[PDB]
Amino acid sequence: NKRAPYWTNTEKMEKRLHAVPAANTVKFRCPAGGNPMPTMRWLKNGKEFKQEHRIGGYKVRNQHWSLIMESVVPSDKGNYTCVVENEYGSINHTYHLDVVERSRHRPILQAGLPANASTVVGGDVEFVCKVYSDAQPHIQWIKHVPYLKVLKAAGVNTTDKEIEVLYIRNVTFEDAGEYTCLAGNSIGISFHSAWLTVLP
Amino acid sequence: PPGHFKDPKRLYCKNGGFFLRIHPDGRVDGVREKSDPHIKLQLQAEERGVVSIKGVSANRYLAMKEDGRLLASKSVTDECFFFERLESNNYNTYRSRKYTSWYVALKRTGQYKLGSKTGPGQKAILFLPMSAKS
Repeated sequence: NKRAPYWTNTEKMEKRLHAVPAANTVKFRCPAGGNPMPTMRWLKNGKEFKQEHRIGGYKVRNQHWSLIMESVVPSDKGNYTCVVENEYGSINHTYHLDVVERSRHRPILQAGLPANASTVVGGDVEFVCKVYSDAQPHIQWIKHVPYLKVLKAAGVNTTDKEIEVLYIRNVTFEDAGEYTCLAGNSIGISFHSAWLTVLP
Repeated sequence: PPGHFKDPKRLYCKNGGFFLRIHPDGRVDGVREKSDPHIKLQLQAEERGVVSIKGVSANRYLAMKEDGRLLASKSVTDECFFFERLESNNYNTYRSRKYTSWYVALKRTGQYKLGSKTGPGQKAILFLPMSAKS
């Protein structure tokens, strides 16, 4: 019963794009059969994949027709092709790998923002806040009047698009005080404060 | 690391490797084509740890109904909010704030999975947010 190589489990091969978080292990499989037992070779971006091509190299388990790369990093991104063959034929399949770096930190604000501001009564002023966060952050502006008052809060109606800048027009002496940009995500809460000074 | 929270994103499901897709007509499913215009989504926090997911093109918000069915409505309701959690394996999960035990999920076939059939250790509930560019 001599025959060319063939995929013995196409179910495990349907997932073509493997997008994984950095530091995880990636395993590509191309379960094959054939008589004689076909050989297996792996290519990265159409070229031979050598151990020296990545830190720590890679591992291959012939019994499982698999290619294993541990602790992936952004540079592992690319196409990986398995080429299986015997004297009666040659077949290949290609997977694409993408690596995404995750950050498990509470929101981080830029030092200096918002900045203190001063103006004469009747004037206009703004407070800006720049946030970095992987877990979706929730931003809001608060005035200390600890008795606090929410002046603006992100949401479906107040998109992040314009939540980062707080405008205070026709400032009165009542507007004077401490303003806070508070950013929170599932991991934690961060905030930076600025002071508004109003002059006669 | 590279990226920004207010930028639209694609939500990649580890199960089968499908991108969450929100159709103009409200249908929700998954596809593998990175070029598809209905997989570009906008995440927005309504409060700490809670977000709404909007299909930009479809201009509809993802939502989970009383029976665990997924779909997207033109108007935002309490069924459009999900607790976003970053699991230890570094993938995200989206659990309904209204139906607190059901997760957003995709089956290996590319169709959504009933919320009522989801659970914390399933591959179907694991998503990875990715840039909506190129």
